[PDB]
Amino acid sequence: ASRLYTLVLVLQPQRVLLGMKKRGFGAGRWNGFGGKVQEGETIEDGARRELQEESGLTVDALHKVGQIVFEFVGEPELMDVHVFCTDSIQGTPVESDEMRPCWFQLDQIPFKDMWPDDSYWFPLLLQKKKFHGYFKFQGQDTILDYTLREVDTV
Ligand SMILES: CCc1c(NC2CC2)nc(N)nc1N1CCN(C)CC1
Repeated sequence: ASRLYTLVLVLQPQRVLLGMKKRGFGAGRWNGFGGKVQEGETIEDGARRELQEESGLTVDALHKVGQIVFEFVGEPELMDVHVFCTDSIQGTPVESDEMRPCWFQLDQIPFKDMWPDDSYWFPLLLQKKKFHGYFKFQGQDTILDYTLREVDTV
């Protein structure tokens, strides 16, 4: 089967907010904010909760921009990551136990220090296109297979 995750990108006209993950899965890489969706909350509410937990930020509106499915070799559950974007945020981002936030100019996104799949689908995010992606990983650095397409409905 698969398990629901969220990822939130705060994308403003000339900059994008990322967080350096300080512990847990994916520590040492910049990423959007998010995590597992809990029983009893919608996917979008889980995305808002994780954004607040990791950054302190709240948002007026979250927009669905993508879905990415991950297979990790030897792991039974696929990860079904629902990706959201927003321009307007409420608050100034602050460091949490999990994330250290930082703004990046759109031509200085730190892909070499992000999950490798981001290099593939982040351009579509920046181009405001909706997308469906699938990435097969062995370990945390090697993409074995992938698919990526633009979609009309996320
Ligand atoms: C570990 C899955 C993953 C990812 N690809 C990994 C397969 C290589 N790439 C990005 N940008 N985020 C990812 N997660 C989504 C949910 N987050 C909250 C945590 C991290």
